[PDB]
Amino acid sequence: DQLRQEAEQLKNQIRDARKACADATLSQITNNIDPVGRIQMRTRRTLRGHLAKIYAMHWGTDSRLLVSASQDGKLIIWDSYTTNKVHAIPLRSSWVMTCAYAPSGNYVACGGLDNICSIYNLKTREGNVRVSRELAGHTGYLSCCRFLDDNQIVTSSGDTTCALWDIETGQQTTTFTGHTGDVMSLSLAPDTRLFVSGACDASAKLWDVREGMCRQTFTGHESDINAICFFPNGNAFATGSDDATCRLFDLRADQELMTYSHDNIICGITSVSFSKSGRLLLAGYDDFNCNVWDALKADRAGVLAGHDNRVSCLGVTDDGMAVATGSWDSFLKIWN
Amino acid sequence: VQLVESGGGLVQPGGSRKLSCSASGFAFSSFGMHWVRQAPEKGLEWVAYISSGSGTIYYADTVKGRFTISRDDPKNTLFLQMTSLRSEDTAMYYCVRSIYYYGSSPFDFWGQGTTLTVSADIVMTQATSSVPVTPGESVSISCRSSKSLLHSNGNTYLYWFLQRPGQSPQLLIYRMSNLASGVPDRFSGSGSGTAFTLTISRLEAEDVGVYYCMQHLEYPLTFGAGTKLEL
Amino acid sequence: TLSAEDKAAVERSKMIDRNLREDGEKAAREVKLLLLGAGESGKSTIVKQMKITGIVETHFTFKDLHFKMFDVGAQRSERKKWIHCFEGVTAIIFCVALSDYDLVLAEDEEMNRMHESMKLFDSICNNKWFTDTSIILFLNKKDLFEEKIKKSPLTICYPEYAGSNTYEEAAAYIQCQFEDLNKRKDTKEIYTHFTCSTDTKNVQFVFDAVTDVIIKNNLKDCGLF
Amino acid sequence: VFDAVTDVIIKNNLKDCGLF
Amino acid sequence: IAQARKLVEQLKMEANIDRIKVSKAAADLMAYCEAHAKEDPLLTPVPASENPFRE
Amino acid sequence: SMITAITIMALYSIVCVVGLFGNFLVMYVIVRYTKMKTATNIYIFNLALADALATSTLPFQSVNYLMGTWPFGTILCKIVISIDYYNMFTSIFTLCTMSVDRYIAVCHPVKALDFRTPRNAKIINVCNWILSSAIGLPVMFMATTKYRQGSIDCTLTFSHPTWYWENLLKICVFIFAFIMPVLIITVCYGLMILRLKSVRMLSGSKEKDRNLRRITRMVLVVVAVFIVCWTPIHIYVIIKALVTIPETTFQTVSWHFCIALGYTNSCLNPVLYAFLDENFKRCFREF
Amino acid sequence: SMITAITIMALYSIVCVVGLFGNFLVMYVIVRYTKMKTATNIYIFNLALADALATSTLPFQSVNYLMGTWPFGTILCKIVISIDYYNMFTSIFTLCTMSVDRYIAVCHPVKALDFRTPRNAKIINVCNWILSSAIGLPVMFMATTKYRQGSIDCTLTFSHPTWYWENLLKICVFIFAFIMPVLIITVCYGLMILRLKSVRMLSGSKEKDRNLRRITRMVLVVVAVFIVCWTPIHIYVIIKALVTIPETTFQTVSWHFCIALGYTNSCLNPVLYAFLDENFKRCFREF
Ligand SMILES: CC(C)CCC[C@@H](C)[C@H]1CC[C@H]2[C@@H]3CC=C4C[C@@H](O)CC[C@]4(C)[C@H]3CC[C@]12C
Ligand SMILES: CC(C)CCC[C@@H](C)[C@H]1CC[C@H]2[C@@H]3CC=C4C[C@@H](O)CC[C@]4(C)[C@H]3CC[C@]12C
Ligand SMILES: CC(C)CCC[C@@H](C)[C@H]1CC[C@H]2[C@@H]3CC=C4C[C@@H](O)CC[C@]4(C)[C@H]3CC[C@]12C
Ligand SMILES: CC(C)CCC[C@@H](C)[C@H]1CC[C@H]2[C@@H]3CC=C4C[C@@H](O)CC[C@]4(C)[C@H]3CC[C@]12C
Ligand SMILES: CC(C)CCC[C@@H](C)[C@H]1CC[C@H]2[C@@H]3CC=C4C[C@@H](O)CC[C@]4(C)[C@H]3CC[C@]12C
Ligand SMILES: CC(C)CCC[C@@H](C)[C@H]1CC[C@H]2[C@@H]3CC=C4C[C@@H](O)CC[C@]4(C)[C@H]3CC[C@]12C
Ligand SMILES: CC(C)CCC[C@@H](C)[C@H]1CC[C@H]2[C@@H]3CC=C4C[C@@H](O)CC[C@]4(C)[C@H]3CC[C@]12C
Ligand SMILES: CC(C)CCC[C@@H](C)[C@H]1CC[C@H]2[C@@H]3CC=C4C[C@@H](O)CC[C@]4(C)[C@H]3CC[C@]12C
Ligand SMILES: CC(C)CCC[C@@H](C)[C@H]1CC[C@H]2[C@@H]3CC=C4C[C@@H](O)CC[C@]4(C)[C@H]3CC[C@]12C
Ligand SMILES: CC(C)CCC[C@@H](C)[C@H]1CC[C@H]2[C@@H]3CC=C4C[C@@H](O)CC[C@]4(C)[C@H]3CC[C@]12C
Ligand SMILES: C[C@@H](Cc1ccsc1)NC(=O)NC[C@H](Cc1ccc(O)cc1)N(C)C
Ligand SMILES: C[C@@H](Cc1ccsc1)NC(=O)NC[C@H](Cc1ccc(O)cc1)N(C)C
Repeated sequence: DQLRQEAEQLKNQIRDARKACADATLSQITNNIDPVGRIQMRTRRTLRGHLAKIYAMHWGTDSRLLVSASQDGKLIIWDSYTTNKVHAIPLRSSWVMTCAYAPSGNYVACGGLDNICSIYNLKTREGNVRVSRELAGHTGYLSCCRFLDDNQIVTSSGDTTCALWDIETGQQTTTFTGHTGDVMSLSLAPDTRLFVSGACDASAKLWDVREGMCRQTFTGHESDINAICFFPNGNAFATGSDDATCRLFDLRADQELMTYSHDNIICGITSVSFSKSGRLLLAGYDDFNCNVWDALKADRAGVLAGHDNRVSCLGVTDDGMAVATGSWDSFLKIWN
Repeated sequence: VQLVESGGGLVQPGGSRKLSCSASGFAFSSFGMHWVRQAPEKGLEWVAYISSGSGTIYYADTVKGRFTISRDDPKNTLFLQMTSLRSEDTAMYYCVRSIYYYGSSPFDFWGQGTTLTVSADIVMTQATSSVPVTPGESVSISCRSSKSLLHSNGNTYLYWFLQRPGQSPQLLIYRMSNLASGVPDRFSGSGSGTAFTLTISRLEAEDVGVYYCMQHLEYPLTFGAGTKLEL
Repeated sequence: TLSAEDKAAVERSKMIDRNLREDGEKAAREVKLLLLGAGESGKSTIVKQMKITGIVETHFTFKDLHFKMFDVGAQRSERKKWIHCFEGVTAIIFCVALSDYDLVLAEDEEMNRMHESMKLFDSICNNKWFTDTSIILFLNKKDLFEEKIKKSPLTICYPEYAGSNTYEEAAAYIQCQFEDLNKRKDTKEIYTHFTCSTDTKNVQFVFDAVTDVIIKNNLKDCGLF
Repeated sequence: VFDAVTDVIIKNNLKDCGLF
Repeated sequence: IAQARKLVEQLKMEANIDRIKVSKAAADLMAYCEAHAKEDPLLTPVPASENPFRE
Repeated sequence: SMITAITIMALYSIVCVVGLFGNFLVMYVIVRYTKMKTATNIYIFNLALADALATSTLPFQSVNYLMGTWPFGTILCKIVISIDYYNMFTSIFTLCTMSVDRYIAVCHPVKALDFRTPRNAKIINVCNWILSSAIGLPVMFMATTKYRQGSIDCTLTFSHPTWYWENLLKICVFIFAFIMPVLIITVCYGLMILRLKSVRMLSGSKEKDRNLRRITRMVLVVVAVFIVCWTPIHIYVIIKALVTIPETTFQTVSWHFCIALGYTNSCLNPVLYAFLDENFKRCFREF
Repeated sequence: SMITAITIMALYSIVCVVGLFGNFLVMYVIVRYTKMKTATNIYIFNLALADALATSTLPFQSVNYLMGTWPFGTILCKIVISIDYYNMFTSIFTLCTMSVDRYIAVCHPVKALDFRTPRNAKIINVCNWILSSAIGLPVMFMATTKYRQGSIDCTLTFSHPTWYWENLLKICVFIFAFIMPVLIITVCYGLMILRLKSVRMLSGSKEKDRNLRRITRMVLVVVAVFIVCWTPIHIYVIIKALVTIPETTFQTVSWHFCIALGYTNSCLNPVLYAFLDENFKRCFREF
């Protein structure tokens, strides 16, 4: 009674602090900078052989290897330059909604409707990609996972909970709880000390890895959040939702910096990512097209086409050379 | 992971002998398989290669036709069929597993070797046959090539093998810059086409042996003469 | 042009291409079925009839046709966000128990299991991801329904049904009420079968319903439909 | 007489077959 | 009451955080993007020889 | 004399222009948009290809009747007659194969999963071209030019005895391109309609029942068009072989009119098999 | 168990011994005495040769049932199955050709002069072996040995889909070796009897009329023996393909008894076609 009414007063105090801290709209400030203009990207490689619905991809840190998750029960690790397949990992559960590639390149994660995060060792002496660790103890479907290290990984799940996993021990060290809705995506910051996770209550919550508590909560979006990606410096993050908008939140400013709403597109956003500079925001949509959004001019720098079905996933590589977008038509297409 | 060869002994010249190497502890069907021979008082020499799935087969020009290589994936055994063995084939034959992908480490595990006694093209060059050394000093080992091994994709295919006396040769550095699994950080490879260098930071007694250089730009594969360290 | 490793790297990729296409052709032949319903419906029962955390996958082979049954009842998460995964499925096996009208829900607020099951069927049948997918409806526990309907009428739980208290009439009435929830009847069939611990007839029913879906797919494949 | 000439050819063909 | 009390205590920490001006926040985004503008291969197209992806 | 000549030449011309238009338009839509990713569309592509080659023979036949002689020479006479006979059997066997395809699709649905794959469709189609090669290659050899009354005649010359082998080929064309395909088409589509009536998806509501009617009518027209087109040309060759008939103005038109109906099926095979499919109708609606 | 085994093995043995005796005796009399100087005798030689090769398959089939496995090995399995199928079609096409021979001999006597020559008889016979090669050569490839329950089985393995190509071969054997030959034999001999009744040599006196009866009876037995022998084996394969039947002692005998009737025609082809001819009867009377 008194507690919950105090929470309403504290929430209004935060709304007061947000309105007070804001004086100048971001679109007014960035008017001086010239627009990037039409940015045309041509297909460079088309990756074939999935034969099923792709859900996730993740780049390697060498900017050449990438893993991809398909619904035939096969994780495929790709040589992006020569179109060759590096590994084909047979999965026990065909329903896999995410995949991660370790920064060292040793391990590969996947997760989905089986509620099990499976870690796959690539540099084993036997030469076949075998299961190193099966992480269990989520009540909901895994939607996203990213390697902090060869021993640490943060996974998002459909039980409104994120968790920090010890791969060698096999149990969750830090449990991140507090989401009112099911978490759908996570992104690691470059320092990997903090991460932010968007859930189905239209909220994006900043989490601290070492402490284990929620530092900040962002409630700009309307319906529910599907994607989230950090800005390259580590202070901002654009967030993709299912209301045809992409919103940019700053950790320090604690406000929505910019919104990306265009009229004729009413469909949702599956995946977002940033370029190497951060000037381009590339968002996968459901209208079979990837739109390139300028970070500061709030325009459409470019449009990627050629996908039969909706683009499930989109990651921009480490150096920033290429962009590979995965769609539900079993084709990965690399855009440079 | 273990490779043991069988089928040795004394063979009459012009006779026929069929070697078999049994593989244990690794997925045999996914590795390509090499035969490498070593004369008793000379360096290594490549014989034959069969790929995974038997898709391609390569031989050296001096062993072409007489030797037959096959593999059986359900039984995990590599078969070498030999016809009309001559007096130059008195060598110990090794089995080698080699996986090939971006970032792979082929030639990583070598077999034990089967002694065979008979009773009657890029050329890798070794500057020095044998340099005497002491533990605790840097050892510069240099191999040179008859052709620039720098391919257009940026991968220079040089392999540094160490063969300790009475032991199988082991991979140290693959593709001239990358350390194989289990190799100390002290080993380090550098160079470019036609000029290569091998260095050891802090020499140990177990590092003593014969150091081979092998190109892998085009077939047939050619080993160096080797460099021997003594204490 | 390609170096000696690069040719072998392409050769490794071609062997993987051979392995994936064989698994892809095998997966296309295999029939995928989605298992839905309440927890007390008898999902556990009907799986055991056909054999004899996360996804429970059931593999059974009837008349040279491989079946995959995916039980999703263990998940507590919101279904709307992961229901898009099962778009390319052959049929929906939706099981409910007929004796649940009498039963009272765990939640404190008054509610009806039949009314929960109809809303459970309504979101599945009218789903945008399930428009071309037929639903194989199972009505379970009819022997327990037969005993309960003599003692306790169907009229009491909701006044709308004015039919006489007959076992055959009530079971037929509950059958069409699920079928009345279908809003696209032309492109979606509802296959209803009354099950009380039945034998191979349950498997035969599923096989008969799946056979018409394969006809529906092949006729679309021919272009006539 | 054409009928008679044809008739002989039939007899020759039947003797050729061996039936006659 | 007990679970709502945990929500209030969590919400207290979110209120007590320092915040920087939006225009100062705007400056950080503009400075980082302009510094790395020429480094970004997507803004400025790489020559085809240096580009690892080729026809 | 002249009105008869303009009637027959236009009859070939209408069949040739509409035949080349329809056949190449179906090979365009499939290669550009479909890209032969579907098993059924592979058969339609092989059907349009076989019909277009047969339609290509029509200007050569046109010139032959109009001039009254074959001016194209011996080496092309070998080619043009070969393309005529080989692609006739190729087109009709593709009609048989799609009849076998649609039969297995409905009546045997579990084994149709093995059958209706893009890998299997390519194998059976190549076998159809190989089975037609069994008669295609001898037609290439036997075709020569014979001087009759100072007019070159482009026709199949047979080894001695001429009367035996010429009629033997006519029986094989009668059996393998008419009698056996009618057995394939009528029975397989006939049993298909019986199974569709048993299927409870097409039964039921009037809207679902109406879709059963349009499929049944489309099947019956497909059976009828094969019967309506190829029955006059096959029987009239048999009557011409059996009974000597006097050359007449009506008799001259009747020979070429029965030839025109034979190619009219090839003209109408894009209309029936390609344009009436709902998959192609989605493509034209979208594009 | 044992009485059943001795019954089936003797059934093959009686057919094999009488078949090899009759067939080689006809190839002996023709080569020694006739020396193939007559067109009709060339067909009888090719008939006896095709039947003898088919009869040669019978000891291999005998061993296969008795032991329950194929001990002869893969390379001979390819040969023995090939000789079985190829010489079946070769024998039956020779029956068709002699039906065509006797039809042209009576009904078309002027063109029979072109037809019934030793030069033409050699050409048509070689074509019969070539037409059988169209199915003979694929049987050579497809035949392999398959291990079933540790027992080698000598049978035709088919490419995927197995169910489609296996039944497709069964239809072709049904059509080309039974359905089409019955059409050839019944019609050509049937029209032959109608022409013979019109011929006034066989009509007239009772002695001449009696010769019409013996020719008509000999023709009808020839038509009947082909019908009596090959009808059980063809239909029972179709019933075995359509309807799964339980293995029974009576069912086991019925399979091999229908096989025995198939070769029984080859046993009785020397009796009907060679010994009943008046030309051969003069040879045995003289010698
Ligand atoms: C002179 C020509 C007409 C003689 C016959 C040529 C044969 C060998 C050609 C003509 C038509 C061709 C087919 C046409 C269409 C397809 C579908 C395509 O997705 C795979 C190749 C495939 C299956 C072709 C295979 C080769 C083919 C059958
Ligand atoms: C199942 C279907 C495809 C079988 C079709 C068989 C037909 C079309 C083929 C197969 C063998 C072919 C015969 C092979 C040999 C000759 C001898 C030649 O001097 C005249 C043509 C002739 C007589 C061919 C006519 C056509 C033919 C009979
Ligand atoms: C095809 C094989 C298997 C059967 C052949 C049957 C033979 C005997 C039949 C069928 C076709 C017939 C020919 C059809 C047409 C004519 C033209 C006529 O003015 C003279 C008789 C003649 C020339 C027939 C002679 C007999 C014939 C050749
Ligand atoms: C093969 C070509 C040349 C002639 C075709 C003849 C047709 C009319 C005959 C021969 C083989 C017969 C088929 C044999 C087997 C079956 C399977 C059965 O469950 C349904 C009937 C069906 C499908 C028959 C229908 C009629 C059929 C297709
Ligand atoms: C049933 C329909 C579809 C097809 C009918 C085809 C047959 C029966 C018809 C069509 C063309 C007709 C022929 C047309 C021309 C002539 C020439 C004339 O001097 C004698 C009659 C004769 C030979 C006709 C006989 C019957 C015929 C062959
Ligand atoms: C393995 C064998 C059976 C395959 C078929 C071989 C063929 C080529 C052989 C077997 C039977 C042989 C024929 C047997 C009888 C005669 C009659 C003789 O006066 C001329 C040669 C001639 C016409 C032979 C020609 C060649 C022939 C047809
Ligand atoms: C006029 C008479 C002689 C024609 C006889 C044609 C028959 C016996 C021959 C000619 C072409 C042959 C087919 C050619 C190719 C194949 C594909 C193979 O994988 C199975 C056998 C099969 C299907 C053959 C079956 C027998 C066959 C159909
Ligand atoms: C020969 C070509 C031209 C026509 C082929 C017709 C096809 C569609 C028909 C004829 C023979 C039929 C097969 C005959 C026998 C069986 C065994 C039965 O237990 C299952 C169906 C099955 C396997 C049939 C499937 C359909 C079938 C293959
Ligand atoms: C060719 C094989 C495969 C099938 C044979 C089919 C038979 C029943 C058909 C097809 C060709 C027909 C023949 C066509 C021509 C003639 C010449 C005529 O003056 C007498 C009837 C006769 C002889 C026909 C009799 C019946 C016939 C022989
Ligand atoms: C008309 C004469 C010449 C030939 C008759 C052949 C047919 C009709 C006969 C001969 C052999 C008979 C078969 C003999 C054995 C069996 C096995 C039994 O469990 C079912 C009946 C069945 C399958 C019979 C069906 C009818 C059958 C196939
Ligand atoms: C003028 C004749 C010859 C020719 C060929 C190429 S240029 C000139 N052309 C024809 O007769 N064409 C009709 C036949 C159909 C046919 C053939 C034989 C039959 O016994 C029965 C029907 N064609 C479609 C193959
Ligand atoms: C045991 C079987 C296999 C074999 C062959 C050589 S050793 C063993 N032998 C057979 O079946 N022989 C009968 C057939 C007749 C036949 C064949 C296929 C049909 O569809 C219908 C009839 N033979 C005369 C060719």
